[PDB]
Amino acid sequence: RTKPHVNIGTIGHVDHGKTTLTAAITTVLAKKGGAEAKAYDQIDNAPEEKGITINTAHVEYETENRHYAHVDCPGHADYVKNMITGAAQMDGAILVVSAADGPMPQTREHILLARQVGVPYIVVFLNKCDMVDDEELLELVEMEVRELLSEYDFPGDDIPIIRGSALKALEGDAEWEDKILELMDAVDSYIPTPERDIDKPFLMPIEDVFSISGRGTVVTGRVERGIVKVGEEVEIVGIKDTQKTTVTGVEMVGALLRGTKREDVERGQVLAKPGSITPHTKFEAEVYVLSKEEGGRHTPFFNGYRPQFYFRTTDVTGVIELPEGVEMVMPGDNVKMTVELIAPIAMEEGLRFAIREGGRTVGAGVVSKII
Ligand SMILES: Nc1nc2c(ncn2[C@@H]2O[C@H](COP(=O)(O)OP(=O)(O)O)[C@@H](O)[C@H]2O)c(=O)[nH]1
Ligand SMILES: [Mg+2]
Repeated sequence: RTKPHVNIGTIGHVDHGKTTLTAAITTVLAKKGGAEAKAYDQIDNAPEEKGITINTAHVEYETENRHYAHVDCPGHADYVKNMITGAAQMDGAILVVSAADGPMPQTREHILLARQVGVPYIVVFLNKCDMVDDEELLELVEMEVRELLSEYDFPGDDIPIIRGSALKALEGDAEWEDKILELMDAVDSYIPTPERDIDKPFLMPIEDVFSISGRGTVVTGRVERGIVKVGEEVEIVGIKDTQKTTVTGVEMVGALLRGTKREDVERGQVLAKPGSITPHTKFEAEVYVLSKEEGGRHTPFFNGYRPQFYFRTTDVTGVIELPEGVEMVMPGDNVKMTVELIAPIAMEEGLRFAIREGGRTVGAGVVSKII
């Protein structure tokens, strides 16, 4: 009964048909009993998720094979923040491109950002083909998309591209609805089933550290991923030198560490399966800077800026370095930056983090490269 799960969403330039396509998928699959149909205005007027406000619409649907959690956002800003903060992280993305307009810079930005934040697969719905009649023009637009995808390491020659009309399929023209079913067919067969968080190496951020007579040292947290059992040896990674310990028991999630004293463990470091995650100070990251109206910051970022980077449980100060030719980053903009932290942190590609000054959040980011 329960089907494999896949997180997806519609990326692309504004007004190329992201929200219409989302409505068309649910409306068409409702005819196969695979979804509850959602209207265009439900998805367009998206709810708010959150220390950063993001407008994200959530629809659900099923093919006969899989269950999809689908994410759609109103504006470009929401897509930058959703893909960075990982509010609803995706194992694949449906790239919507207008056949009349062709690829635009937000198409470029969403592909670059999708590659940098860890979106592993891409399917292309070439939309609004009811407005175009020249087939040579469609062939060229498709070539531009494939080359644009290859420019950012996606397999442009292998990625499925379906020409369709989200609107005409929404209004119920059966021949256009078939291109929706071919999109989902392409999604079922091209986007692989994600690995389970519990198949991955074990990882638990440390929040508190107690010492109760009769239980030694207790460490509390939330298992990010993986699984830990009784008597397993785990490493403590981040901030200090890495050290080993055995898990006496899990009490619920308080982990009793067999032979670690209380001052040898602190908030900020993580429990991990030995040799699975390592400490680092230097990394590159895709960062979004909060705009003025978001309570972020009314002055720009700059090279040498030294804010705190909140990784999982604690703040860690670090110095900022912006791309070549960039000196200031305005509020509301995003950028890729190099960061050198004061102290090492258990770090991996895809780790989210907030950027704060004192108490306030001025940015958000994803680790995209380790150094
Ligand atoms: N003719 C045509 N119009 C479309 C199609 N898809 C979307 N539109 C129109 O494009 C406009 C904006 O589309 P929208 O779904 O808001 O794109 P989004 O901003 O990327 O989510 C709307 O007024 C739609 O009616 C299509 O396949 N064909
Ligand atoms: Mg829309």
